[PDB]
Amino acid sequence: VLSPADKTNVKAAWGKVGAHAGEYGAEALERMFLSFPTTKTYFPHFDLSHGSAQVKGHGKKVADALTNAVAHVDDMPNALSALSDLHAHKLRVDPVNFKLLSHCLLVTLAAHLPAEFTPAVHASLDKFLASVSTVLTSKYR
Amino acid sequence: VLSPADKTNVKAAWGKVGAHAGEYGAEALERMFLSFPTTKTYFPHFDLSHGSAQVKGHGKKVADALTNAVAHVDDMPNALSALSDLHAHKLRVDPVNFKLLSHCLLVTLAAHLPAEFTPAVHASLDKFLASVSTVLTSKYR
Amino acid sequence: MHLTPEEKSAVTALWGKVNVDEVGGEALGRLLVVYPETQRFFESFGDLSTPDAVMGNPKVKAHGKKVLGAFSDGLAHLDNLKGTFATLSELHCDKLHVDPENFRLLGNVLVCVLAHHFGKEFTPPVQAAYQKVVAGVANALAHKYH
Amino acid sequence: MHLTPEEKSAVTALWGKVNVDEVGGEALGRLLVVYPETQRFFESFGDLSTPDAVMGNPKVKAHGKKVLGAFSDGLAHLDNLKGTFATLSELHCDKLHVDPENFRLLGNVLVCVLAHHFGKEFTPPVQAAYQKVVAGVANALAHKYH
Ligand code: HEM
Ligand code: HEM
Ligand code: HEM
Ligand code: HEM
Repeated sequence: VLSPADKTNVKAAWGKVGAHAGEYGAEALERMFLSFPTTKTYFPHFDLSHGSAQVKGHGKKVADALTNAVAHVDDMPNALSALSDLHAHKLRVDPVNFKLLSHCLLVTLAAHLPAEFTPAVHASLDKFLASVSTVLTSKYR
Repeated sequence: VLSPADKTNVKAAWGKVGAHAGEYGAEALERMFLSFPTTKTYFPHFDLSHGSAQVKGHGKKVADALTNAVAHVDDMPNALSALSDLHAHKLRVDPVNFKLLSHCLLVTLAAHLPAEFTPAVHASLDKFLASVSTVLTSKYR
Repeated sequence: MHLTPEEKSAVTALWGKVNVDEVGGEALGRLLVVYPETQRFFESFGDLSTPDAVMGNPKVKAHGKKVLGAFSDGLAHLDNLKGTFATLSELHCDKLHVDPENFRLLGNVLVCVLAHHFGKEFTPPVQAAYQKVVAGVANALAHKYH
Repeated sequence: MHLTPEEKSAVTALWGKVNVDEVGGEALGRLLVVYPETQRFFESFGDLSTPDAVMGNPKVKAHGKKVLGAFSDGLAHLDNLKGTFATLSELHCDKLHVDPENFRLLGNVLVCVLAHHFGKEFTPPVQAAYQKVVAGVANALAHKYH
């Protein structure tokens, strides 16, 4: 469960990502498609080539949603309502895939924010991404 | 989530189980240990031989906990409160293991309850076991 | 695939007793009812809104028989599951875009249907042999994903 | 292992620049801090109450180094991980009672630590190759569980 301590770390870290979030979103997706090919099955209508404009743009949409969740961290369910319907009821993404995207996000942040990625912050971000994943997969059945 | 229909299905099936609950519990555990040997790592202090009294004994406990969950179907998170602290904070059982026990119980009811195990009842029982596993795994960090 | 000769003989013995036409339809039917998220892959089958609509659907029953036939080909080639399923793996990946997690769900449902049909004959040891088999089939169906 | 020649050398070149003392303590340390469940196996290591205590603990650091040395043996025997880790597999099963699911957690923290240290050089293709290796290891370590 997100503690106030965790919330403070996430806010700090995310604040540091600042206007680079979009870039980090697209990189995380690229890392995911390469490292874990099975996740591509959900994006057959995407051009998934390196440097793809679709992936870039979708990366920005993923980063902005996470920006939204940070801002609404005490209220994630309500603020992610639409995305939750879309992922759990329309796309029907198997929960396992959220663990793959979160790890790729953590790798990305680790690769670009070396000073901020402390063991405490790592832990906080991991619990943060798990909570987001839970809300996005909740109303499945 | 459970639907009114799911609750009705779970109560009827669990009702046919009856006194045999403990025996089904013990069977489920045995099936688990044989089909998925990694689970044995949580019981290095048990005798896990076929027919073991400790396993028969543990089975009854698992079965009674489920019976209690069925009695408090509208308030599982609080009724299984002490078991959640045990599984998630003292034993620290990785969540995949609950899916394996859930599956083995389902196999056990299917083999003993031919007439009851319809597709609809199978769907409800699966959702119920998922709900129970979620509660027992809920305070995981 | 770590199957001892006893497990292999237990698998093969039970399987001779199975009516594949029937078991296939029951297995695919229960997948769609118990894990309704899988229904997105079969919208050409028609009505799948209730359990009976699913279990009695003729396209469900015909497709289930297809699936169990490929499964039977696998049981006859336990020592080369990857080659047996290579073309099916690619198809499930490139053409149908099915997340391989779904193969595990079907394997488990199939194990429940076997237990349902055979009752007490489906012992703990026989189950263990069958799990190793459905896990091997799922890994084989997933190998050509790229 | 499904590793390509380009990937095998992708891994090898990076590995030669790795500081084993730093990366080993950082990986094992973060395991214990990010996934505190795993502390259950290291209660003999002493004080692990806070991040600073875990990361500064000399047995943590020393043990991390040993873990990396075994990882090293794996990278040098990539075509036979199963045989390289067999003894260690039995050890973690028989003596230590470690659920193999924890092996994935360490592999991933490990990947995060490589990224933390190498920055730009830990490019998407390099991570993909490391992901295959870390899964290879995790599977090899689980192989003798019975
Ligand atoms: C941190 C976790 C995730 C977040 C925050 C996220 C956020 C988003 C957002 C913002 C959209 C755009 C929806 C809109 O237009 O309103 C999106 C669509 C989508 N997402 Fe995710 N997502 C996450 C995890 C995943 C995962 C794990 C998968 C699958 C492996 C996935 C597959 C998709 C697909 C297929 C779409 C539709 C794309 C399209 O056709 O436009 N997402 N998600
Ligand atoms: C339907 C899900 C489960 C239920 C209802 C359940 C119920 C129980 C109950 C009632 C106890 C006894 C608590 C007491 O001593 O007072 C118990 C203890 C235990 N459970 Fe479970 N359990 C479940 C899943 C698991 C799983 C998945 C594992 C691990 C694979 C597991 C491993 C243990 C262990 C190691 C103990 C302590 C054994 C001992 O030392 O006596 N349980 N659980
Ligand atoms: C033992 C595991 C499975 C086996 C052996 C299997 C075998 C088959 C076979 C033989 C076909 C016919 C191929 C063709 O048309 O050329 C088939 C088609 C198909 N399979 Fe599977 N399958 C398996 C698991 C799944 C799973 C779990 C899903 C999805 C949840 C799935 C979705 C499909 C779909 C959508 C088609 C094409 C259906 C159509 O005719 O329109 N399969 N598979
Ligand atoms: C890449 C995965 C892993 C590798 C390569 C690895 C390697 C090692 C090695 C080399 C040893 C020393 C063995 C010896 O004395 O001969 C060790 C001991 C040990 N490992 Fe691991 N290990 C891994 C994952 C884990 C995990 C995940 C845990 C638990 C969460 C774990 C808990 C232990 C414990 C408790 C010991 C005994 C330490 C002691 O002497 O007090 N290991 N492992």
